[PDB]
This record gives sequence, structure tokens and C-alpha cells, in this order.
Amino acid sequence: NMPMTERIRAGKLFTDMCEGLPEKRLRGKTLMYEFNHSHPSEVEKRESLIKEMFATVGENAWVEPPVYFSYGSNIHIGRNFYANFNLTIVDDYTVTIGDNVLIAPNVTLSVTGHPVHHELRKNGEMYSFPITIGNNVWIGSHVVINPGVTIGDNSVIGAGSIVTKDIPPNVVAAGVPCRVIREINDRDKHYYFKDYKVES
Amino acid sequence: NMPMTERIRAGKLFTDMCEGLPEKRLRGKTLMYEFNHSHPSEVEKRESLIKEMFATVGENAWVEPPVYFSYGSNIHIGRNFYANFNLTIVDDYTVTIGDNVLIAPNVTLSVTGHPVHHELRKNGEMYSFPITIGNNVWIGSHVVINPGVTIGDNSVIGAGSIVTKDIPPNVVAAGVPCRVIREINDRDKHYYFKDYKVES
Amino acid sequence: NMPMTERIRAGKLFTDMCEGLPEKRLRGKTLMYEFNHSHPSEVEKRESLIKEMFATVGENAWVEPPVYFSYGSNIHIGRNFYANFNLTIVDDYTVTIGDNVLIAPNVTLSVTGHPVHHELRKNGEMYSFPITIGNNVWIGSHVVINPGVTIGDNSVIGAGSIVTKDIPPNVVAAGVPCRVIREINDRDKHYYFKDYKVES
Ligand SMILES: CC(C)(COP(=O)(O)OP(=O)(O)OC[C@H]1O[C@@H](n2cnc3c(N)ncnc32)[C@H](O)[C@@H]1OP(=O)(O)O)[C@@H](O)C(=O)NCCC(=O)NCCS
Ligand SMILES: CC(C)(COP(=O)(O)OP(=O)(O)OC[C@H]1O[C@@H](n2cnc3c(N)ncnc32)[C@H](O)[C@@H]1OP(=O)(O)O)[C@@H](O)C(=O)NCCC(=O)NCCS
Ligand SMILES: CC(C)(COP(=O)(O)OP(=O)(O)OC[C@H]1O[C@@H](n2cnc3c(N)ncnc32)[C@H](O)[C@@H]1OP(=O)(O)O)[C@@H](O)C(=O)NCCC(=O)NCCS
Repeated sequence: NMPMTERIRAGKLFTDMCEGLPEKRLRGKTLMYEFNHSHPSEVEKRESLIKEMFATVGENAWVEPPVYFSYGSNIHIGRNFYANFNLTIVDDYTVTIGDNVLIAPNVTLSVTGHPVHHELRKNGEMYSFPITIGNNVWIGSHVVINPGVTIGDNSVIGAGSIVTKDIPPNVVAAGVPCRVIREINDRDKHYYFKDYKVES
Repeated sequence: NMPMTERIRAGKLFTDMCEGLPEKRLRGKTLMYEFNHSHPSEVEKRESLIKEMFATVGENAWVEPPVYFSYGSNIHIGRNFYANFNLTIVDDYTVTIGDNVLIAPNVTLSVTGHPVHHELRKNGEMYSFPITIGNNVWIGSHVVINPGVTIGDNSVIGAGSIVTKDIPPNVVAAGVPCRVIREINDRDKHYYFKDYKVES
Repeated sequence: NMPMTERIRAGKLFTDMCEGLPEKRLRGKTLMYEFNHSHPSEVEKRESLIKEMFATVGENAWVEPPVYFSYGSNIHIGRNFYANFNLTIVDDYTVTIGDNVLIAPNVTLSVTGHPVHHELRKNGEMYSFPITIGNNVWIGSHVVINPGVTIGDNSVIGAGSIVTKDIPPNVVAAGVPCRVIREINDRDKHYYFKDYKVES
């Protein structure tokens, strides 16, 4: 006897078929549908749905439909946020993105997991831990960010990464599981790609 | 002497632009279309389309649109099935899923593949080997399951896994390619995440 | 610096909010919307759009909706092209696909990337390097192909690989990051999958 809602915040196992959760979900997923199916020319429309879908959205935010979430109202986005096609966020709990964050296509964030033992999840039980994307972070394509992960500022996450651990700031991380490939140093102020110098 | 119908069943190479296959594909993608572009409030309709779309569906099935498949009628689902956003199932041949199966967002299932040799696929020839998912299986995000793969009951597939070989029951598997990581023991019956236990 | 469209062609850092780039994108995303939302029965309309969406498309092209791209007009496709669901192509610059190329579902092609050093991207500045996919290439599901990569003729990219470097022709590459597994020999002329021969 503890409201599901309060079990989420406590990191306890819960289910979401009650206490107004389903109604919340239908509100968000309703806005999601008119965004996702809006005509590319309906820019103002899209512009308001964004402010509308997420609990928090800074200025100069852009999201290439389609976009997917469970609620929408648990996603708090910062300034100048760009997200490319198919950004999926399972926001059963807090998801926070800093400023000037760039998100490539087909990225997946999820504060939710299921107990490994199929007996702790007989009724699709879940747990939720907040994700936190720092400022000036860049996430490559097909990246997956798992429950309770924090990505430090100005860091980069390579395409295909499966982030399962916290990622410090100022690094470059990649792999399955995602691991720190390396620190970003002055050479990166000159070389922006493979063998290409900033001064051509 | 053997139709393409019999070739698929036999595991032999084939092509699907005859024997009514194309027309079969159209019927399924038509219901698929209606399902994928349905309003979140069209609850009844969504439920009826599901029992329509797939060959078999057990009680309490839930698929979060959009869903993608080739025929849909080659897929058999057990009971209490929950698939999140963008489940993709290339079912040129039979796909069987058990009960209490949980599928995270952006998961691709595929019974189909193509000869490695470009000489064998001059006309895009393929082979199809059924996929079999046990009961109480949980599949992480961005996981891909290749042709003829069998996942043993109660097993867990970590996010981003690329499954090319059969997974035994009662295991936690992950990686690229997927490798059995450990056995699911009774220590999992208390712990569900890092160091979070369960009390009375 | 110098004009934005030039920086592109020169592999220099650029932003795309001028020189008519946004409008160019709107026509693209417009034809894209018309394609993605078409009905499975509207085959003739789907074919006109294919020819209209991309710069060049050889005969026999088939693209299963939905398909995603930035401009569309920066894509050149050969002949007997086949792409399954959710092909995403960030064609900020040229993307060339040869003949008899088969693409599995959920593949992402991006000629664009961002300077890893945040100071070099304050205004989400990016670079773009063409992508060249040879003839008779087969790309598996959930593959990601990064900027300026060349996939040789007759090669195969396993499901889930993250292709960061060029792939030689006649090989089988897979992995994160993608690495050459072996060369396509003549045994591949008999065995097409795990242990199945052609005549026996
Ligand atoms: C992360 C990235 C920018 C490269 O990091 P970088 O330091 O400048 O690149 P490097 O090639 O020097 O990386 C060094 C090593 O890491 C490997 N590596 C790079 N990216 C990797 C990735 N995503 N996953 C795994 N390994 C990766 C390289 O293959 C290389 O191998 P080696 O050490 O054996 O030689 C690039 O790999 C990438 O993924 N970009 C994302 C592109 C994208 O998704 N764009 C979308 C546009 S919005
Ligand atoms: C599979 C999963 C549950 C972890 O298994 P677990 O046994 O409880 O986790 P562990 O951290 O103890 O795993 C042990 C090792 O495997 C690695 N690992 C875990 N998941 C991995 C994955 N998906 N791919 C590759 N490696 C993985 C860990 O990084 C760790 O590395 P180490 O041995 O060097 O220390 C987790 O990785 C995962 O993928 N969860 C899915 C969440 C999700 O998709 N939720 C959405 C539901 S709607
Ligand atoms: C690439 C592919 C055809 C297999 O290559 P193949 O030579 O005939 O297969 P093999 O099993 O002999 O490959 C050898 C090794 O590479 C590994 N491997 C195969 N595919 C891999 C992949 N995609 N990523 C990483 N490793 C892979 C195998 O696990 C194996 O491991 P081992 O050397 O320890 O034994 C297959 O893995 C694949 O990815 N097919 C794509 C299927 C798909 O997406 N189809 C949809 C089409 S509509």
C-alpha cells in the first residue's frame, strides 16, 4: 500500500495501470500523434506542440518528427535542442537534457528497466531511474541510454553506443557497452574530422 | 520441381513475386497502415486490428504503434505480450513468441536473410528460418534477432544485442554478437537493479 | 570563411540556415511526408514520389515506407534498389548507392557529423562527407554508416555494425566498430546460411 507514483520516485518496483497514469499517457500520446502526423509545412503547429508535449523546453528547440515517449511531461529539455528523426524517450520518470544538445537519428533513452528474474516481473513490473544529459552533449545514431545514467557535459557518444554507466564530461565514449574512448584535448580544436584541419 | 511456397518451408532460397505472396503482403500492410496511423484513442479498433494482423494472439496483448512486418500472418503470439514502439518483424516465415514476453522499443526480428554471395542473390534471393522466443523473455532496446534463432524461456537479452546464435533458457545474454553473460540465479529473486532488494 | 554551399563541397564546417537550404529541405520533407503517409494500395503514387524524392533512381527501385532523409535530392540510386522499413539518410551532401543494393530494415546513413569539441559546434556546426555504396552490397539491420565511408562492391555488412571506416569489396564486415570478418570465397557459392548447401 504505497501509491505507484510514490514507488517510482523511490526506485521501487511498480506498475502503471492506475492512479491517473493511463490518463496522463493518453494526453501526452495524443499530442505526440498530432505532432508525428503534422505536415512539414505546419511549422507554428509543430512549434507549439513541442512547448506543449514536454514539461520543459528552452528556446530554439527543434525535433524532427517522429518522436516517441510514454508521457512527455517528464522530459525537461534545455536551450537550443536539436533532435533528429525517431528520438524515443521512455519517460516514466525524470529525463533531463541540458543546453545545446544535439541528438542524431534513432536514439533511445529509457529510465525504465525490468527485473531480470522473470518472477519479479510476472505482471511486467518495472523500476525507473532518471537520466541526465549534460550541456553541449552530442549523441550519435542508434545510441541507447539506460536507466539512471548521467552523461557529463560537453561529452560525445558514438553511434551504436549502449550507455549503461555514467559518462564523465569532456570525453568521447563508444562501444557496447559504452566506454570512455578518450578525453577531448586541444587537438580537437584543430582537427574536426579524421584528417581534416580546421584551417584549410 | 518445387514452388517458392515449398522452398520457404524447406529452408531453400526463394523470391516472393509470385504465388500470391505479394497479394498476401498487401493485405497485411494494409491493416498495418491502419494500425500505425490510428489515433491513440481508437482503443477498441487497435485491439481488433491486432487479432486481425497476426496469425495468433493470446489474451492481453499490447503493441505500441508503429509496428512493421511483412505479412503479419506468419507471427504467432502467446498471452500477456507487450511490445513497445517500433517493433519490426520480418516474417517471410513463421515467428513464434511465448507468454509474458516483453519487448523494449526499436527491436527488429528477422527470419529472413540473403546469401552472402552476391552471385546467389542476383535477383535478391533469400532464405527463411523461423524464430522461436520462449516464455517470460525480456528483450532490450535496439536488439536484432537473426534467422532461425531460438531464445530459451526466462532469458534476458540486453539492449543492442545482435543475436545470431540460439540463447539457452534462464540466462542473461548481451553483446555484439550476443554472448551468454551469466545464469539467472536466486540472487536475482531479491535484487533487480544494482543493489536494490525487495521486502515483504 | 566562404559561402555555405561551398564549405559543404569542400568538407568544411558549416551551418545550414541560409542560401535556400531550409526551403530545399521543406520540399524534401514534403514529398517525404506524402510518401510516408501514402496508403499501401496507392502503388502508382508511391512510384512517382520515389522518382521525385531522390536525385537519381535507376529502374526497379523499391522503398518500403517510412523513409527518412534531410533533403532527398542529394541521393543517387542505381538500379534494383531495395530498402525495407525505416531507412534514414542524412543527405546533407551526396550519397551514392550502386546497383542491386539490398537494405534491411532500420538502417541509418549519415554523411554528416559534428566537431567533437563543443567550442567547434556552439551553433551546431557540422561537416559532410559523401558516402559511396558499391553494387550488390547488402546491409543488415540496425547498421549505421558514418560520414565519408565507401562500401566496396559485393560486400556485406552484418546486422548492427557501426561502419566508421571504408570496407573493401568482396568482404563480410560486422561489429562495433565494423571490421572485416573474412573475404567472400567460393564456399559461399554453395553454402548460403549457417550449414545449408544449394544441391544435396
Ligand atoms: C565518435 C566519432 C565522432 C569518432 O571519434 P574520433 O576521436 O574523432 O574518431 P577516431 O576514429 O579517432 O576514434 C578512434 C578509434 O575508435 C573507434 N570508434 C570511433 N567511433 C566509434 C563508435 N561509434 N563505436 C565504436 N568504436 C568507434 C575507431 O574505429 C578507432 O579505432 P582504432 O582505435 O582501432 O583505430 C565517430 O565514430 C562517430 O560515431 N560519429 C557519429 C556520427 C553520427 O552519428 N552523426 C549523425 C549526424 S547528426
Ligand atoms: C541487460 C541489463 C539488464 C544488464 O544485465 P545485469 O546483469 O543486471 O547488469 P550488469 O551491469 O551486472 O552486467 C555485467 C557486465 O555486462 C555489461 N553489459 C550489460 N548490459 C550490456 C549490454 N546490453 N550490452 C553489452 N554489455 C552489457 C555491463 O556493462 C557489465 O560490464 P563489466 O562486466 O565490465 O563490469 C542492462 O544492460 C540492459 O540492457 N537493460 C535494458 C534496459 C532497457 O532496454 N529498458 C527499456 C524497457 S521498456
Ligand atoms: C553477416 C552474416 C550474413 C553472417 O556472415 P557469415 O559468414 O555467413 O556468418 P558467420 O557466422 O560465419 O560469421 C562468423 C563470425 O562472425 C560473427 N558475426 C556474424 N554476423 C555478425 C554481425 N552482424 N555482427 C557481429 N559479429 C557477427 C559470428 O557470430 C561468428 O562468430 P565466431 O567467429 O566467434 O564463430 C549475418 O551475420 C548477418 O548479419 N545477416 C544479416 C541478417 C539481416 O539483417 N537480414 C535481414 C534481410 S531482409
